[PDB]
Amino acid sequence: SVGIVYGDQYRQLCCSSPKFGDRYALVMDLINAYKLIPELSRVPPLQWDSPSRMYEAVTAFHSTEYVDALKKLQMLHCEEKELTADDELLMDSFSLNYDCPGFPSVFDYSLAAVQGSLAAASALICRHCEVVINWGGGWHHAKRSEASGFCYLNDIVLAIHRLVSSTPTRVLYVDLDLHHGDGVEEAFWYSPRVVTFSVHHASPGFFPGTGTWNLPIFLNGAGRGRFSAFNLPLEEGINDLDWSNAIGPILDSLNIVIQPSYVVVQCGADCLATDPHRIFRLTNFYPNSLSGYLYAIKKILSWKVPTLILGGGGYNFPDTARLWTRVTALTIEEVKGKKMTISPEIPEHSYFSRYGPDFELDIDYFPDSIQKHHRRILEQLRNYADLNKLIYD
Ligand SMILES: C[C@H]1Sc2ccc(C(=O)NO)cc2NC1=O
Ligand SMILES: [K+]
Ligand SMILES: [K+]
Ligand SMILES: [Zn+2]
Repeated sequence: SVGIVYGDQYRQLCCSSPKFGDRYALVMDLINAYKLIPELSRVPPLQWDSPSRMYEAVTAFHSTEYVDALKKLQMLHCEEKELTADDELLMDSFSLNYDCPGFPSVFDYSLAAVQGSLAAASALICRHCEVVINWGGGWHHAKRSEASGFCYLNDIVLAIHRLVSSTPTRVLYVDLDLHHGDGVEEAFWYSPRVVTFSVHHASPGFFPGTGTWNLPIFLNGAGRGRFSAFNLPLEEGINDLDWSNAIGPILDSLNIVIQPSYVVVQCGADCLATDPHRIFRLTNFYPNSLSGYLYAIKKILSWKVPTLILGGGGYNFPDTARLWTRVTALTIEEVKGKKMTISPEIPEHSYFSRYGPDFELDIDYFPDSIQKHHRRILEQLRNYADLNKLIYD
Protein backbone atom coordinates (compact mmCIF):
# COMPACT_ATOMS: atom_id res chain seq x y z
CA SER A 1 0.00 0.00 0.00
CA VAL A 2 1.02 3.65 -0.65
CA GLY A 3 0.22 6.00 2.23
CA ILE A 4 -0.40 9.76 2.18
CA VAL A 5 -0.51 11.97 5.29
CA TYR A 6 -3.67 14.12 5.52
CA GLY A 7 -6.51 15.38 7.71
CA ASP A 8 -8.80 18.40 8.15
CA GLN A 9 -6.98 19.86 11.19
CA TYR A 10 -3.62 18.91 9.46
CA ARG A 11 -4.66 20.86 6.30
CA GLN A 12 -5.67 24.01 8.32
CA LEU A 13 -2.32 23.88 10.26
CA CYS A 14 -0.19 23.25 7.07
CA CYS A 15 -1.95 26.26 5.39
CA SER A 16 -1.56 28.65 8.39
CA SER A 17 1.98 30.06 7.69
CA PRO A 18 2.62 33.42 5.87
CA LYS A 19 5.52 31.98 3.75
CA PHE A 20 3.81 28.82 2.32
CA GLY A 21 0.24 30.21 2.49
CA ASP A 22 -2.23 27.68 0.95
CA ARG A 23 0.43 25.61 -0.99
CA TYR A 24 -0.53 22.34 0.82
CA ALA A 25 -4.28 22.89 0.00
CA LEU A 26 -3.31 23.18 -3.74
CA VAL A 27 -1.10 20.00 -3.68
CA MET A 28 -3.80 17.81 -1.97
CA ASP A 29 -6.65 19.31 -4.09
CA LEU A 30 -4.81 18.59 -7.38
CA ILE A 31 -4.13 14.98 -6.19
CA ASN A 32 -7.88 14.65 -5.31
CA ALA A 33 -9.07 16.36 -8.63
CA TYR A 34 -6.99 13.72 -10.53
CA LYS A 35 -8.85 10.94 -8.55
CA LEU A 36 -5.60 9.71 -6.86
CA ILE A 37 -7.01 9.74 -3.24
CA PRO A 38 -9.05 6.41 -3.62
CA GLU A 39 -5.75 4.68 -4.66
CA LEU A 40 -3.96 5.88 -1.47
CA SER A 41 -4.07 4.84 2.21
CA ARG A 42 -4.87 7.84 4.50
CA VAL A 43 -2.14 8.15 7.21
CA PRO A 44 -3.52 10.32 10.09
CA PRO A 45 -1.03 12.67 11.87
CA LEU A 46 0.35 11.43 15.24
CA GLN A 47 -1.28 12.79 18.41
CA TRP A 48 -0.01 12.47 22.01
CA ASP A 49 -1.65 11.60 25.36
CA SER A 50 -0.14 14.65 27.13
CA PRO A 51 2.17 17.74 26.81
CA SER A 52 4.95 15.61 28.51
CA ARG A 53 4.73 12.88 25.81
CA MET A 54 4.82 15.52 23.00
CA TYR A 55 7.87 17.21 24.66
CA GLU A 56 9.63 13.78 24.93
CA ALA A 57 9.05 13.14 21.18
CA VAL A 58 10.31 16.58 20.03
CA THR A 59 13.27 16.64 22.53
CA ALA A 60 14.59 13.39 21.00
CA PHE A 61 16.37 15.99 18.69
CA HIS A 62 15.56 19.60 19.83
CA SER A 63 16.56 21.14 23.18
CA THR A 64 13.79 21.70 25.78
CA GLU A 65 14.79 25.42 25.92
CA TYR A 66 14.28 25.84 22.15
CA VAL A 67 10.87 24.01 22.23
CA ASP A 68 9.87 26.26 25.22
CA ALA A 69 10.94 29.42 23.27
CA LEU A 70 8.98 28.26 20.17
CA LYS A 71 5.80 27.63 22.30
CA LYS A 72 6.26 31.09 24.02
CA LEU A 73 6.62 32.75 20.54
CA GLN A 74 3.15 31.35 19.57
CA MET A 75 1.55 32.66 22.85
CA LEU A 76 3.15 36.13 22.30
CA HIS A 77 1.81 36.30 18.73
CA CYS A 78 -1.80 35.59 19.95
CA GLU A 79 -1.71 39.10 21.64
CA GLU A 80 -1.70 42.60 20.03
CA LYS A 81 1.04 43.93 22.44
CA GLU A 82 4.67 44.21 21.18
CA LEU A 83 7.34 41.75 22.51
CA THR A 84 9.51 43.11 25.40
CA ALA A 85 13.27 43.75 24.83
CA ASP A 86 14.02 40.57 26.92
CA ASP A 87 11.61 38.46 24.81
CA GLU A 88 13.13 39.79 21.53
CA LEU A 89 16.62 38.74 22.90
CA LEU A 90 15.37 35.28 23.91
CA MET A 91 13.92 34.69 20.36
CA ASP A 92 17.16 36.03 18.71
CA SER A 93 19.27 33.47 20.76
CA PHE A 94 17.30 30.67 18.91
CA SER A 95 17.10 32.56 15.50
CA LEU A 96 13.29 32.89 15.89
CA ASN A 97 13.50 36.04 13.71
CA TYR A 98 14.02 37.31 10.11
CA ASP A 99 13.35 34.30 7.80
CA CYS A 100 11.74 32.40 10.75
CA PRO A 101 9.41 34.96 12.45
CA GLY A 102 6.52 34.40 14.83
CA PHE A 103 2.88 34.27 13.72
CA PRO A 104 -0.33 33.15 15.60
CA SER A 105 0.13 29.41 14.89
CA VAL A 106 3.97 29.05 14.54
CA PHE A 107 4.21 26.20 17.10
CA ASP A 108 1.06 24.29 15.93
CA TYR A 109 2.19 24.71 12.24
CA SER A 110 5.77 23.42 12.98
CA LEU A 111 4.57 20.51 15.20
CA ALA A 112 1.98 19.45 12.54
CA ALA A 113 4.85 18.34 10.14
CA VAL A 114 6.49 16.41 13.07
CA GLN A 115 3.09 14.70 13.81
CA GLY A 116 2.74 13.80 10.10
CA SER A 117 6.33 12.55 9.46
CA LEU A 118 6.40 10.47 12.70
CA ALA A 119 3.02 8.83 11.79
CA ALA A 120 4.44 8.22 8.27
CA ALA A 121 7.55 6.48 9.82
CA SER A 122 5.23 4.36 12.11
CA ALA A 123 3.14 3.14 9.12
CA LEU A 124 6.40 1.89 7.43
CA ILE A 125 7.67 0.24 10.70
CA CYS A 126 4.45 -1.88 11.14
CA ARG A 127 4.54 -2.71 7.36
CA HIS A 128 0.98 -1.23 6.78
CA CYS A 129 2.45 0.81 3.84
CA GLU A 130 5.37 0.07 1.46
CA VAL A 131 5.82 3.84 0.73
CA VAL A 132 4.39 6.88 2.66
CA ILE A 133 4.08 10.42 1.28
CA ASN A 134 4.03 13.62 3.44
CA TRP A 135 3.65 16.85 1.38
CA GLY A 136 3.38 18.87 4.62
CA GLY A 137 6.87 17.72 5.72
CA GLY A 138 10.53 17.92 4.66
CA TRP A 139 11.88 20.77 6.83
CA HIS A 140 15.63 19.94 6.43
CA HIS A 141 17.28 23.19 7.76
CA ALA A 142 16.02 23.20 11.41
CA LYS A 143 18.74 22.51 14.07
CA ARG A 144 18.73 21.27 17.73
CA SER A 145 18.37 24.83 19.17
CA GLU A 146 17.93 26.99 16.06
CA ALA A 147 15.23 27.83 13.46
CA SER A 148 16.68 28.06 9.93
CA GLY A 149 15.49 28.86 6.38
CA PHE A 150 11.71 28.68 7.14
CA CYS A 151 12.18 25.46 9.18
CA TYR A 152 11.32 25.57 12.91
CA LEU A 153 11.21 21.84 13.80
CA ASN A 154 13.17 19.13 11.99
CA ASP A 155 10.46 16.57 11.06
CA ILE A 156 12.95 14.60 8.89
CA VAL A 157 15.50 13.99 11.75
CA LEU A 158 12.68 12.90 14.12
CA ALA A 159 11.19 10.53 11.45
CA ILE A 160 14.71 9.04 10.70
CA HIS A 161 15.42 8.68 14.47
CA ARG A 162 12.12 6.69 14.84
CA LEU A 163 13.23 4.46 11.87
CA VAL A 164 16.84 3.81 13.11
CA SER A 165 15.62 2.87 16.62
CA SER A 166 12.72 0.56 15.38
CA THR A 167 14.51 -2.84 15.82
CA PRO A 168 15.71 -4.04 19.33
CA THR A 169 19.05 -0.94 10.94
CA ARG A 170 20.48 1.51 8.33
CA VAL A 171 18.69 4.52 6.74
CA LEU A 172 19.67 6.24 3.44
CA TYR A 173 18.57 9.90 3.31
CA VAL A 174 18.29 11.43 -0.20
CA ASP A 175 17.88 15.26 -0.35
CA LEU A 176 16.62 16.54 -3.76
CA ASP A 177 15.88 20.15 -2.71
CA LEU A 178 17.80 23.05 -4.41
CA HIS A 179 19.38 23.93 -1.03
CA HIS A 180 21.88 21.89 0.94
CA GLY A 181 20.13 19.75 3.62
CA ASP A 182 22.40 20.93 6.48
CA GLY A 183 20.08 20.18 9.49
CA VAL A 184 19.71 16.45 8.66
CA GLU A 185 23.43 16.15 7.69
CA GLU A 186 24.52 17.75 11.01
CA ALA A 187 22.14 15.57 13.15
CA PHE A 188 23.68 12.34 11.78
CA TRP A 189 27.30 13.56 11.30
CA TYR A 190 28.61 11.18 14.07
CA SER A 191 26.33 8.23 13.07
CA PRO A 192 27.28 5.55 10.48
CA ARG A 193 23.75 4.00 10.59
CA VAL A 194 22.25 7.06 8.84
CA VAL A 195 23.89 7.86 5.49
CA THR A 196 22.92 11.31 4.10
CA PHE A 197 23.14 12.46 0.48
CA SER A 198 22.30 15.96 -0.77
CA VAL A 199 22.37 17.19 -4.36
CA HIS A 200 21.99 20.99 -4.50
CA HIS A 201 23.26 24.31 -5.81
CA ALA A 202 26.22 25.85 -3.92
CA SER A 203 27.86 29.21 -4.72
CA PRO A 204 29.20 32.20 -2.66
CA GLY A 205 26.41 33.88 -0.66
CA PHE A 206 23.82 31.21 -1.56
CA PHE A 207 21.92 29.59 1.38
CA PRO A 208 22.92 27.78 3.64
CA GLY A 209 26.60 27.93 2.53
CA THR A 210 27.51 24.27 3.24
CA GLY A 211 27.55 21.04 1.15
CA THR A 212 30.67 22.15 -0.78
CA TRP A 213 34.55 22.48 -0.55
CA ASN A 214 35.76 23.53 2.95
CA LEU A 215 44.01 22.43 -0.85
CA PRO A 216 40.17 22.50 -0.40
CA ILE A 217 38.48 19.26 0.75
CA PHE A 218 34.95 18.04 1.52
CA LEU A 219 34.12 17.33 5.20
CA ASN A 220 32.04 14.11 5.38
CA GLY A 221 31.30 13.07 8.98
CA ALA A 222 33.34 12.54 12.19
CA GLY A 223 34.00 9.83 14.81
CA ARG A 224 32.20 6.59 13.82
CA GLY A 225 30.24 8.62 11.22
CA ARG A 226 33.35 9.49 9.12
CA PHE A 227 32.54 9.23 5.35
CA SER A 228 28.75 8.95 6.07
CA ALA A 229 27.77 12.45 4.76
CA PHE A 230 27.67 12.70 0.93
CA ASN A 231 27.39 15.94 -1.08
CA LEU A 232 27.00 16.86 -4.78
CA PRO A 233 27.09 20.65 -5.52
CA LEU A 234 25.95 21.59 -9.04
CA GLU A 235 26.23 24.70 -11.27
CA GLU A 236 23.19 26.91 -12.04
CA GLY A 237 21.31 26.16 -15.28
CA ILE A 238 21.40 22.32 -15.06
CA ASN A 239 18.64 20.62 -17.11
CA ASP A 240 16.73 17.35 -16.35
CA LEU A 241 19.11 14.97 -18.24
CA ASP A 242 22.42 16.35 -16.89
CA TRP A 243 21.02 16.45 -13.31
CA SER A 244 19.73 12.85 -13.84
CA ASN A 245 23.15 11.66 -15.15
CA ALA A 246 24.98 13.37 -12.24
CA ILE A 247 22.86 11.61 -9.50
CA GLY A 248 21.79 8.28 -11.06
CA PRO A 249 25.05 6.29 -10.55
CA ILE A 250 25.57 7.80 -7.03
CA LEU A 251 22.03 6.69 -5.98
CA ASP A 252 22.55 3.15 -7.37
CA SER A 253 26.01 2.78 -5.72
CA LEU A 254 24.70 4.00 -2.27
CA ASN A 255 21.91 1.34 -2.38
CA ILE A 256 24.37 -1.49 -3.31
CA VAL A 257 26.92 -0.68 -0.55
CA ILE A 258 24.72 0.66 2.30
CA GLN A 259 21.79 -1.77 1.68
CA PRO A 260 19.37 0.50 3.65
CA SER A 261 16.40 -0.84 5.61
CA TYR A 262 14.60 2.51 4.87
CA VAL A 263 14.97 5.35 2.36
CA VAL A 264 13.85 8.93 3.24
CA VAL A 265 13.54 11.21 0.21
CA GLN A 266 13.20 14.99 0.62
CA CYS A 267 11.53 16.22 -2.60
CA GLY A 268 11.79 20.04 -2.52
CA ALA A 269 10.34 21.60 -5.74
CA ASP A 270 12.73 24.59 -5.84
CA CYS A 271 14.87 23.01 -8.67
CA LEU A 272 11.95 23.51 -11.15
CA ALA A 273 12.78 25.91 -14.04
CA THR A 274 9.65 27.95 -13.07
CA ASP A 275 10.58 28.39 -9.35
CA PRO A 276 11.17 32.11 -8.37
CA HIS A 277 14.80 31.07 -7.47
CA ARG A 278 15.50 30.38 -11.23
CA ILE A 279 18.67 28.31 -10.49
CA PHE A 280 18.15 24.80 -11.96
CA ARG A 281 16.05 23.95 -15.08
CA LEU A 282 14.29 20.76 -13.91
CA THR A 283 10.72 20.00 -15.15
CA ASN A 284 7.80 17.72 -14.13
CA PHE A 285 7.69 16.20 -17.69
CA TYR A 286 6.86 12.48 -18.03
CA PRO A 287 7.43 10.94 -21.54
CA ASN A 288 5.38 7.80 -22.40
CA SER A 289 12.98 15.57 -21.47
CA LEU A 290 12.15 13.29 -18.51
CA SER A 291 11.77 15.14 -15.13
CA GLY A 292 14.85 14.85 -12.89
CA TYR A 293 12.54 14.32 -9.87
CA LEU A 294 10.53 11.56 -11.67
CA TYR A 295 13.78 9.79 -12.82
CA ALA A 296 15.24 9.73 -9.24
CA ILE A 297 11.95 8.76 -7.51
CA LYS A 298 11.55 5.82 -10.03
CA LYS A 299 15.16 4.62 -9.45
CA ILE A 300 14.75 4.82 -5.58
CA LEU A 301 11.35 2.97 -5.80
CA SER A 302 12.92 0.22 -8.03
CA TRP A 303 15.04 -0.95 -5.05
CA LYS A 304 11.86 -2.17 -3.30
CA VAL A 305 12.99 -0.64 0.07
CA PRO A 306 10.27 0.89 2.44
CA THR A 307 10.44 4.61 1.52
CA LEU A 308 9.32 7.90 3.06
CA ILE A 309 8.62 10.72 0.49
CA LEU A 310 8.54 14.31 1.86
CA GLY A 311 7.97 17.83 0.52
CA GLY A 312 10.15 20.81 1.34
CA GLY A 313 11.00 23.85 -0.78
CA GLY A 314 8.85 25.02 -3.70
CA TYR A 315 7.88 28.71 -4.13
CA ASN A 316 5.72 28.51 -7.30
CA PHE A 317 2.67 26.87 -5.62
CA PRO A 318 0.69 25.62 -8.75
CA ASP A 319 3.95 24.27 -10.33
CA THR A 320 4.91 22.54 -7.02
CA ALA A 321 1.40 20.95 -7.08
CA ARG A 322 1.99 19.91 -10.78
CA LEU A 323 5.22 18.04 -9.84
CA TRP A 324 4.06 16.49 -6.50
CA THR A 325 0.82 15.25 -8.16
CA ARG A 326 3.02 13.47 -10.78
CA VAL A 327 5.33 12.06 -8.01
CA THR A 328 2.19 10.71 -6.21
CA ALA A 329 0.84 8.99 -9.43
CA LEU A 330 4.32 7.52 -10.31
CA THR A 331 4.62 6.12 -6.73
CA ILE A 332 1.22 4.37 -7.13
CA GLU A 333 2.30 2.98 -10.58
CA GLU A 334 5.72 1.77 -9.30
CA VAL A 335 4.45 0.17 -6.04
CA LYS A 336 1.00 -1.27 -7.05
CA GLY A 337 1.87 -2.04 -10.72
CA LYS A 338 -1.39 -0.26 -11.65
CA LYS A 339 -1.24 2.26 -14.55
CA MET A 340 -2.26 5.79 -13.48
CA THR A 341 -3.49 7.64 -16.57
CA ILE A 342 -3.30 11.39 -15.90
CA SER A 343 -4.94 13.81 -18.43
CA PRO A 344 -2.54 16.55 -19.75
CA GLU A 345 -5.25 19.14 -18.89
CA ILE A 346 -5.99 20.36 -15.31
CA PRO A 347 -9.38 18.93 -14.10
CA GLU A 348 -12.00 21.31 -12.71
CA HIS A 349 -11.70 21.81 -8.91
CA SER A 350 -11.85 24.67 -6.31
CA TYR A 351 -8.31 25.94 -7.28
CA PHE A 352 -8.66 25.59 -11.16
CA SER A 353 -8.12 29.40 -11.74
CA ARG A 354 -4.61 29.21 -10.12
CA TYR A 355 -3.37 27.00 -13.03
CA GLY A 356 -4.31 29.58 -15.71
CA PRO A 357 -4.06 30.74 -18.50
CA ASP A 358 -3.15 27.39 -20.22
CA PHE A 359 -4.54 24.93 -17.55
CA GLU A 360 -2.00 22.20 -18.53
CA LEU A 361 -0.36 19.64 -16.15
CA ASP A 362 3.11 20.22 -17.73
CA ILE A 363 4.92 23.28 -16.32
CA ASP A 364 5.01 26.18 -18.81
CA TYR A 365 8.71 26.00 -19.86
CA PHE A 366 10.67 25.31 -23.08
CA PRO A 367 14.34 24.16 -23.11
CA ASP A 368 34.12 17.08 -16.32
CA SER A 369 33.44 18.78 -12.89
CA ILE A 370 30.73 16.08 -12.36
CA GLN A 371 33.28 13.34 -13.31
CA LYS A 372 35.75 14.59 -10.64
CA HIS A 373 32.86 14.64 -8.07
CA HIS A 374 31.92 11.06 -9.15
CA ARG A 375 35.56 9.88 -8.57
CA ARG A 376 35.64 11.68 -5.14
CA ILE A 377 32.27 10.10 -4.08
CA LEU A 378 33.28 6.56 -5.26
CA GLU A 379 36.43 6.91 -3.03
CA GLN A 380 34.25 8.19 -0.06
CA LEU A 381 31.86 5.16 -0.36
CA ARG A 382 34.89 2.76 -0.45
CA ASN A 383 36.30 4.43 2.78
CA TYR A 384 32.77 4.26 4.32
CA ALA A 385 32.62 0.49 3.47
CA ASP A 386 36.24 -0.08 4.77
CA LEU A 387 35.55 1.75 8.11
CA ASN A 388 32.16 0.04 8.59
CA LYS A 389 33.46 -3.47 7.60
CA LEU A 390 30.86 -3.86 4.75
CA ILE A 391 31.31 -6.33 1.81
CA TYR A 392 31.35 -4.45 -1.54
CA ASP A 393 31.79 -5.28 -5.29
C1 LIG B 1 15.85 34.48 2.10
C2 LIG B 1 16.81 33.59 1.38
S1 LIG B 1 17.29 32.35 2.42
C3 LIG B 1 16.51 30.87 2.11
C4 LIG B 1 16.51 29.88 3.07
C5 LIG B 1 15.90 28.61 2.79
C6 LIG B 1 15.22 28.37 1.51
C7 LIG B 1 14.64 27.02 1.24
O1 LIG B 1 13.64 26.90 0.55
N1 LIG B 1 15.31 25.83 1.71
O2 LIG B 1 14.86 24.62 1.49
C8 LIG B 1 15.20 29.41 0.52
C9 LIG B 1 15.84 30.62 0.76
N2 LIG B 1 15.81 31.77 -0.24
C10 LIG B 1 16.25 33.17 0.04
O3 LIG B 1 16.15 34.01 -0.84
K1 LIG C 1 19.39 19.07 -1.53
K1 LIG D 1 25.70 10.01 8.93
ZN1 LIG E 1 15.03 24.78 -0.87
